[PDB]
Amino acid sequence: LQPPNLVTYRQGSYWKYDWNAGLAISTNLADVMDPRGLNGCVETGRSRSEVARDLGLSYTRPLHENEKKQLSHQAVYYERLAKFKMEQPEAARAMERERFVRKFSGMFVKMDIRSGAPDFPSTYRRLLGTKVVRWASKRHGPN
Amino acid sequence: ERGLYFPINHRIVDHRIAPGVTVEETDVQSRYRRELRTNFATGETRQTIAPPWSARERPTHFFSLRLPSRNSVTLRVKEMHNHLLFSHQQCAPMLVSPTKLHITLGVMTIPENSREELVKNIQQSMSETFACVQPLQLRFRGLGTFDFGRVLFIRVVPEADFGRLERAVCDIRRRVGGVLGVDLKGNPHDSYVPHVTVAKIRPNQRQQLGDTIPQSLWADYQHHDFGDVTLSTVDLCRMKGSPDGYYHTEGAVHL
Amino acid sequence: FRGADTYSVKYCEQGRYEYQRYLMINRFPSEYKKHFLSFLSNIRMSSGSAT
Amino acid sequence: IAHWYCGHKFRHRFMRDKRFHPSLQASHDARNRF
Amino acid sequence: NAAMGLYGGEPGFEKAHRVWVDPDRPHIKHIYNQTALARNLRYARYGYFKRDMHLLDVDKLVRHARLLPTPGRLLTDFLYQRVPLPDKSCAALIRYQRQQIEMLEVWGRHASFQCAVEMFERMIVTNIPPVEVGVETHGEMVLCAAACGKW
Amino acid sequence: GQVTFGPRNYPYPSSRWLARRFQMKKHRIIKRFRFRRYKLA
Amino acid sequence: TDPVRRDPTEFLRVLRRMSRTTSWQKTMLFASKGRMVGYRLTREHYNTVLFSQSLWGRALEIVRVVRAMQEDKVQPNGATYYYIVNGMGNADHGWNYDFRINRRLEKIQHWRVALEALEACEANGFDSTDTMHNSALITLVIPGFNRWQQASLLLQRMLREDRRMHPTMVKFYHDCLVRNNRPREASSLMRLAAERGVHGYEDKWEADVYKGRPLDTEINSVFRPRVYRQLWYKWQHIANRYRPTAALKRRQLAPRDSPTGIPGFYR
Amino acid sequence: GHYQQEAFEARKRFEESTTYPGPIRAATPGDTRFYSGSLESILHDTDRHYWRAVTDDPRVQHLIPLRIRFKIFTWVTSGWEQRMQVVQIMAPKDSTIAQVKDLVIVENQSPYLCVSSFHLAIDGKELDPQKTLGEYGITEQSQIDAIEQNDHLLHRDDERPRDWTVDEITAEDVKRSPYKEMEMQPLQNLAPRYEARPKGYFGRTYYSGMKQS
Amino acid sequence: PWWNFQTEHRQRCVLMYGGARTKNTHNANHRVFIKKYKRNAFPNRTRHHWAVSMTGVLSQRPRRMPWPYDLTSLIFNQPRQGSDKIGYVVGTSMLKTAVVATNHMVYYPKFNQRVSRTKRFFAHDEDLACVEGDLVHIKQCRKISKYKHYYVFSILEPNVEGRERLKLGLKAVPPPLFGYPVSRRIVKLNLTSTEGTQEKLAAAIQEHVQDAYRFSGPTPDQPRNR
RNA sequence: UAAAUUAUGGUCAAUUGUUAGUAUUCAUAUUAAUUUUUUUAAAUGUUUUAUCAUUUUAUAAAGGUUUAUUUUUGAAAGAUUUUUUGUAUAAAAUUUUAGGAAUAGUUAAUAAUAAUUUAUAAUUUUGAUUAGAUUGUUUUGUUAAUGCUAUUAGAUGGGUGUGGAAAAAUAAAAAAAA
Ligand SMILES: [Mg+2]
Ligand SMILES: [Mg+2]
Repeated sequence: LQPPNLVTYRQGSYWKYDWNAGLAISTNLADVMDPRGLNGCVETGRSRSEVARDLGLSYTRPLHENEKKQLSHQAVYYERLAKFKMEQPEAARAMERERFVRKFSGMFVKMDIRSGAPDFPSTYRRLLGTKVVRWASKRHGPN
Repeated sequence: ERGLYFPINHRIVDHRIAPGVTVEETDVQSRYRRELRTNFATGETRQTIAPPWSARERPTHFFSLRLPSRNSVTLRVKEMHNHLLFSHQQCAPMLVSPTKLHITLGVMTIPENSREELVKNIQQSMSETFACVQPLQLRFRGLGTFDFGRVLFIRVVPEADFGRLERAVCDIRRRVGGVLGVDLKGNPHDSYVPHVTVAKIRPNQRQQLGDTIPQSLWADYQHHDFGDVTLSTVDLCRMKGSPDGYYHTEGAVHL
Repeated sequence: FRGADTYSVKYCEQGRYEYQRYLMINRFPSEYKKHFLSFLSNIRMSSGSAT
Repeated sequence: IAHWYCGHKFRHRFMRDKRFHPSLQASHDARNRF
Repeated sequence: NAAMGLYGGEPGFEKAHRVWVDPDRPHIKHIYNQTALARNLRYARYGYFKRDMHLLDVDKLVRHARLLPTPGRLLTDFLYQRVPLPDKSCAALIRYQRQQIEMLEVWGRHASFQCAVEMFERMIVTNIPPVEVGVETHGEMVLCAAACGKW
Repeated sequence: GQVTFGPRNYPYPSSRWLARRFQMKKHRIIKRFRFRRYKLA
Repeated sequence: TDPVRRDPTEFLRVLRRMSRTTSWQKTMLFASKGRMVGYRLTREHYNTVLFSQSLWGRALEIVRVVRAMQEDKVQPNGATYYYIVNGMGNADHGWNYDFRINRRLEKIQHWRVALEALEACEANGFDSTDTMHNSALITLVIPGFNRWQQASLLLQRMLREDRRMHPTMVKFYHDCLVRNNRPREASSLMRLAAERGVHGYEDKWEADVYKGRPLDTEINSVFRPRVYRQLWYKWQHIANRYRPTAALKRRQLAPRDSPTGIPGFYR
Repeated sequence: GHYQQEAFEARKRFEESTTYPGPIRAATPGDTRFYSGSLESILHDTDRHYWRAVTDDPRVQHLIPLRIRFKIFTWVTSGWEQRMQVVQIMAPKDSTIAQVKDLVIVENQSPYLCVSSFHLAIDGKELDPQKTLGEYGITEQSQIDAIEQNDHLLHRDDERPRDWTVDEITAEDVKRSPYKEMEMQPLQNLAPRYEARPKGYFGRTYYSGMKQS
Repeated sequence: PWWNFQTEHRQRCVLMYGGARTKNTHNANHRVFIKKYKRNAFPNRTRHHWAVSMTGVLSQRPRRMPWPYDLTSLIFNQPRQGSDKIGYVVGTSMLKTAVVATNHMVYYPKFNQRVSRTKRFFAHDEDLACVEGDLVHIKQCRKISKYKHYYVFSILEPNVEGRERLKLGLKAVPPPLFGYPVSRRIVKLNLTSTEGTQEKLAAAIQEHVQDAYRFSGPTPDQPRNR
């Protein structure tokens, strides 16, 4: 039951067969897992993860090695930084000076709409050819 | 130049300050990401909130799912302890003994003056509520923190028999704290989250072992798989393990 | 001919505001909180000294 | 049908329109039409 | 298209030149593809490789191909095209026969082992073109015999 | 070109007279290409 | 391949046509493939390739083809040195959006290549025109890196050789001097330019203020070779040769719903 | 004013109350991370992004946002001006002044603020680094500042940073820490752009809390 | 007076009695396309513009319009257009994300029928619950990244098979064996041995130089004679 | 699986070209528009003030964008006064070319990190990215009509970043502190 092709699979048509066959949603969810923490509160708007953390549950899928390594590396960040800043303030202060002057010496230090645009090349395309040269493609993501 | 001029992660506005003093009067400078780190990342699990009156007196007894020493979780945590000791030798006092592992389902404080009549009712209620439930199977994986990192426990993800376990523990709370007056740390209408404590900092050990367990100790094992364990017994026990070298036996039901 | 005689006589028999049905307009919880706070502030006071 | 749109002959315009036909729209059953 | 040509229009510089991929060490993801004008699945089967049978890896062809014929007729085709067969080529043929030996049952592989020994007899009587029956080929044949249980 | 230019419901694939004008073009194209191929060879 | 296209004279003529009317990529790829498969490349082929490489002003391709010539053991003439020094001088460079157009120039070190090419062209017995020296000085001084001592030595050599000075290299050297804070050298350059009569610096003459003392992202501009906007220049002068400051735009040379002819107006 | 005292009294009586089975964890929800508007706005621990019409039970705050006010000599084009910066730390309920100092020096994230040893003081009174916030009665509304080692003589021009407007900066001075960040040489792009205000921005006199006209 | 004839127009300053005063934009203009490129040398490499191309986003013919009457709007009372979307999660390779394929609907009045167009979205999820195959519901929220403005609200269908495969350690879904074509020209499998690698390279380079020679154009009928 | 009626109700759908064996909407009509008989400029000094200054005066055409243009009440309206309450940069859908293939300071996590972190990254044959064309979702013309055929003016990078908001370098049918 390997997916036929990546082009069709990306658009979510491989799993669309279950939808088309009438077996779209039939699993008896309560038996396989607790359904109390698999939904979201409409009144508050908090997501399923928020509901799970409020109820003390954790619906975490089995993880490969790379994601666990990423999680550990991101978790160790504050512990490393707290001791590094105390032990070796020289390099930390040098980096802080560099960032402090970099914020002055940059592009659009003011947080206007132009700088606030999350996707600058996609939003401003008419100046992407003759005014700017930094970007070569007008879009880089799905949107 | 590396990415967006104003990253989304840095567009933080603080509403704890007065509205008109941040623009001109002063500028607040702090790292706001640490407090917004999610409970999933930081390992915090929302434990049942205890009322102030019940949060003062220390607990006396607790329900647990008694397990044989051969069970898979015991040797998984044994290997975890071996790795922790090999990496750092200073966390041994924080780490608990492998033979003192139980799956807690509830904690309560029975006064010693009138304990004799209450324990009989508790054990008969446990027997009458477990005369029908078949032995449970629970898959243990993940790490969590209680009491602001004071207690380190193995998470219990939802799985088969977990719904039956939570229904049974709700029924137990109703039949123990509801009809007869016993000080449950949580609420009778609330459900206690099962867990097995792998590490814990005692209040007497708080003097020299810091204020919380650093996350780097269990960061690599935060999502480790400890496997599936079958439980077929329940025990109401007391915090006395040193004399007999094992869990104190106060009440037992062979589920 | 756009005259009134072209329009139906039944247009004149209806009561006031009976043409409008019931609407179910729901918003985000954040928008609900914002609107509730704004309306509460307006009820408490709508202008400096002309309220 | 404007003569400048697509080719000089009208069948050019009709073939150009046929690529936007809802019944023949690109999907799993009909893909890589061009 | 940035490396070759600026915008296009100049003939011969629109489509990327022919790309050759090693299936054992693929330099692309999802080598096979489905497109109206880029159907390459049919160009990765037996029959297209007869043009370059004088210089190819028979072991790799056995490892990854489509509608591959029987090993006996494959050897017959090689002999009829008069391509010299080195030691690794003979070993590849013998292991291609052994991977059918293994698929066949333990008690039902006698006929296939007889086919293998007939193939070895033909190989040793090949004469021209020069067929290199080497130590690796003998090892592959002994492995096939061990799989068949004919000690 | 369109060899089968016969009218609607024509009981034959094409027209004999119409087919000759296409056969002549095909023959001329093939002949000139073959002659050029031979010259460049 | 048929013998008509296999004939190397056809290879030479098609390579020359490709160099006359295509981009650098076409010529470089075709020449490299031809050298790989038969088609013994000669000094004429190498000069034709270097023509397009210099026209497009690229340094990595020029050093690659120079290494290829060294491997093939072909003795070049002065045209090769002229082409390589002109390509070095015409190499693109620009500070756009706090981002340099070419980050490879610092690693390539095209200034040393230009200097050694000029020295070899002089030493081997070939003529040395003003353009090669001006291009070498342009390579020495650009907004990218500061190399003013060697540029001053080259300018002294030009002064004693009575060679002409180009306004582009004069402007680049002046900007480099004022950026390195050498107003004395900037004043000397201004005096030299005013005396010569360069179009840009005909009027600009200043008195000497250092009369009693003896000797001892920044820039935001974009520079590309002529070929990039030659079509724009040609059409601008064809349309309006009587109003040079007109900003030739759309609909001036093509009606609505019709191509303007030039693909990639204003890059 | 009234809010703090009434909240304290309510918390006191809530603690004193003994007939309470405890709040329902499922019934009491937490704050959500997803909401409308493209701004991540943090509120108090008792405020929610969603509309919560019911007043929840009071809780003891385990994380006080201590806000420490540092002096900062920003460089305006007219001259050096001394202004105020706020560093916010999240300290536990029983954090000693030693760990408070550790938190402020680890979360200052400014090159100039933590240049030398300093002592925390409130309304001009120094804080003993041995006792915790419980002894001082420090709440989230307490105003805490810091006094450095050399802020008692900042009135001297030698201690004050030397601007190029009035003071001469030497070749050895341009290699120092702040004067390297500042650039006396006007670059073509002018990389170190700073806040500028006119000399007559405040009139003939400087900024003051009283009237001098 | 649009309803009046050309000769009946006594004046054009105002509408005397009533109606619609509309500008008479001249549609019959006879726009002309000017051919500025050779037939086989159009600068673009994929799409060729050889005639007047119709311009418009919604005014083009045949008419195409959004259709807010679909499954998502039938199920949900969306506060904003497209606030909530139901789709299958396809692709879980970025941490704390879940790529969902949700299909909207476009209506063609001319044919009086609708078709569904599939669009992909990046949905943020915590605790990594979204596994390949889950039928999820997502909603709009605050901007999270450059291309993340949706978040999962509930997992309607859990992918039990994917979760069990992950527990066993295998991937949630086997990778497809067919992907995007890297180039238009077919990709031929290379099977040459080490000795024949150089010969195969020579053949490939000869083919490439022949393709480059194709740039020259048609070969002349008369061979070049000097 | 029954008829209707206490009788036209709830307000107008209507097609016109004298051909030429037959097949197929294709020469000549009508309406709308362009075209000849000469219809048809976009004005030059804005103003006040505490004087070598300060205060008031914010979207015209220039640059070619089809997964795209989105934001404030800090000025003003604005009021006994002080004081106070709130925001907002994000989205979703519709997106052109006769002969159709790869695109890129790049995705996500982390943070007021990383020109040098971690990761099996992201875009695209459900037609992407460059290129050509055209100022985007209330405008017309034709017809009885699901169609076909039109429409406009204006958001083209920063670089001491003034201002509430850059829209800030000639261009009025805007009365601008008596
Ligand atoms: Mg025409
Ligand atoms: Mg364009």
